[PDB]
Amino acid sequence: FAELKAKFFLEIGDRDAARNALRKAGYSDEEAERIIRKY
Amino acid sequence: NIILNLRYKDNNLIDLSGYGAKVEVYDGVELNDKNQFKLTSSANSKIRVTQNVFLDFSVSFWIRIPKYKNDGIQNYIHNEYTIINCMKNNSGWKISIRGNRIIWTLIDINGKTKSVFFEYNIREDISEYINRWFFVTITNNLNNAKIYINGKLESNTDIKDIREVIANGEIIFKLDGDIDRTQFIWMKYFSIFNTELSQSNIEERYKIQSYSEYLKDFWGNPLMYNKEYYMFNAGNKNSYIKLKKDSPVGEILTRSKYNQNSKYINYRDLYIGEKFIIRRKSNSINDDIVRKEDYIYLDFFNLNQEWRVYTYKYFKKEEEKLFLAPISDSDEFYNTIQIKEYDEQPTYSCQLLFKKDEESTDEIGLIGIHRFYESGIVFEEYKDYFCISKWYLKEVKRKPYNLKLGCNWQFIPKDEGWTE
Repeated sequence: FAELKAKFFLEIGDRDAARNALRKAGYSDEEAERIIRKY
Repeated sequence: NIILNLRYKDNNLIDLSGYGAKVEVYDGVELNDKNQFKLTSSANSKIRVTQNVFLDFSVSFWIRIPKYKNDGIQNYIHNEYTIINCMKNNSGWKISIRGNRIIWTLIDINGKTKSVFFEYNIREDISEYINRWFFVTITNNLNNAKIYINGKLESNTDIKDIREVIANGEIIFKLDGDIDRTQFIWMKYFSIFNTELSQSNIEERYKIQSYSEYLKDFWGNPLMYNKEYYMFNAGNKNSYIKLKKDSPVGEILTRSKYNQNSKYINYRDLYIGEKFIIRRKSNSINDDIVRKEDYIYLDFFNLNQEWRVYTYKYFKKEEEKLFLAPISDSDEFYNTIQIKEYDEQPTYSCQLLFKKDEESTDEIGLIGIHRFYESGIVFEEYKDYFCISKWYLKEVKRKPYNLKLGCNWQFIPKDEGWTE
């Protein structure tokens, strides 16, 4: 779900909100950033 | 001015006109408390009404005529069948159907005949008539026969040449003609008047018999909770919602169409896109009907899991993509929808207003369809998506209300009267 959130924000072109949702999960800002470059 | 008024009471139909006509409903007729009745092809599906000079008179009723079978289209076009017959000594009147045409025939004492009819298109992408409840009114005076559809005049036939038409005959409600076994007809509010109803009066009756506390689905039947619905958009008729592959949003696609080669037929497919289901804020219960101003969740099925339609609480532009995701609570999204019907004229469209909760005065925006920028090496620079928009908040206040706004939705269930 938290991952669907992040994917949602990238889809609405809100890359920061995506980082906020992952860090909330919570994730490393390095792993989080990789996840994003990947989607 | 009513001389016959068939209505439902206790698993039966009775005359409420006060003139006490005898009504025999045979076992082949299905009835419900919404005053709808069903004539089928089986022999016992009929109603006999025995009622206790040139006379003006009028008939009105609602009817719902099922779509043709694609593979049986020739006879649907060719074969006429009576559905209501009122004749004595080979004189009187009948209501018939030949495919996409509904017919009103007068027969004088000499057997001289005149007809007036209404025909709807069977090549429309999306029809307003096929398998949908619409309202019919036929009026007769000394010189004319008229058919009204949904309050509007459609056709006129000069009947000056005709002669005395006998009206006291028994009325037979039964499908009669060379029909297919799957053929049927729904009717509601059958009425007869001893005068020619004016266009003003028909229109008032249209609006009044259209009134219901509840909402309706695309076919015109009451809208239900816990029932599977495909979604139709009155502002974007050929479009539908599909959960985007690998993204939690609703992409909007173009309906597929009838893909064979009958030259009589064209339509867009109606059974596509996500199967939505309307739930309750609190929450599953028996025959729960959806009402104007109800609070709901708009849900849908995604591989035996129930997902829900959300809006981001904090979207920055005038409109934004909806979030389609598992049922879950989140600090970041609204899930509470209030179902509305802003139109003041008869309609099957409704609106979906997102809200903070059931007590709030704030309006977040209405669900609709908008175009969004596509990034990267793509074909198209813009694409349609399932959206929320503040703009409709403004547009729904304009009068008269716009029938075609992309914030106007209808719900389409599987129905035996539509096959594709």
